[PDB]
Amino acid sequence: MQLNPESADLRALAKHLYDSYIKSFPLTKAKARAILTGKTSPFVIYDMNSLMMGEDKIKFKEVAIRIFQGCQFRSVEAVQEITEYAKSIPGFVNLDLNDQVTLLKYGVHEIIYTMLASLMNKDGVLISEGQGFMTREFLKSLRKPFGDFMEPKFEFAVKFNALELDDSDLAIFIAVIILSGDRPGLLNVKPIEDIQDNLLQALELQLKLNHPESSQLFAKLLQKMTDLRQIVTEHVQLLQVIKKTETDMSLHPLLQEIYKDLY
Ligand SMILES: CN(CCOc1ccc(C[C@@H]2SC(=O)NC2=O)cc1)c1ccccn1
Repeated sequence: MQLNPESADLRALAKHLYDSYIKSFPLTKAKARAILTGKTSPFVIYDMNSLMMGEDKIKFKEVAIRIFQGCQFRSVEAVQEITEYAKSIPGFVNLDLNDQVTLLKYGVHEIIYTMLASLMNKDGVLISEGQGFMTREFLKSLRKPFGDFMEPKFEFAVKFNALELDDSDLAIFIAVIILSGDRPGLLNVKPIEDIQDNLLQALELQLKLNHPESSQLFAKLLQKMTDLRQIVTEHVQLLQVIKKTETDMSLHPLLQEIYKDLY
């Protein structure tokens, strides 16, 4: 490894993505872990009683449905943030507009679960920008099939968080996921692939500098890119079950359009 014009540009790219990341996302991993460890306080929701008291304290029908709808609305909101961030990725807006919409379409959920890991520990998940904390066991206490909803996410998060990536690692990682040339229905694959190769170089450089304690981190991360897709995959199958069983759930129409091409 050498300090040359190429690597200097890669460092500039990483710094740029990090700045955009900080501006695009309200709650960083750095601020999130501090809260999760008290170094800073959220209303903890751990049972039905604290759930009701909490809906009345934190500034945000049947309980399971309310919660599930809360996740949908948070999700739609996140799509907005992810989109704003994607536009700051060098080259992204110069792509054919349809490919931009396609990339985001097949990428937002992978990123959503990536970033949700930052807000999780083994006990639960931060909600409403850190105003609240909903416990893992409370989510499992929700009636079938909603009690199985979040558990794959927690399991992924616990493994992912062991990698101990920080926000400047995640800033590049999320860009790499977005610029996947293998999404269905892309018009111009090569320019997309060119940008990702560049992002992947920046990412490898970043991990080497930022994590001197591990030479396996880059390969472990590329492996996680696949776990993510499986989680989306597994999540849509569970969505069909919710449909072919319970008619009292109205799925947000924006998400509907995304899930159309995910079946
Ligand atoms: C558990 N939390 C935190 C958010 O946790 C999430 C879990 C899953 C998603 C994916 C959504 S849900 C769906 O089916 N399709 C999507 O895009 C998005 C967020 C909340 C948040 C608000 C109210 C109640 N609880």
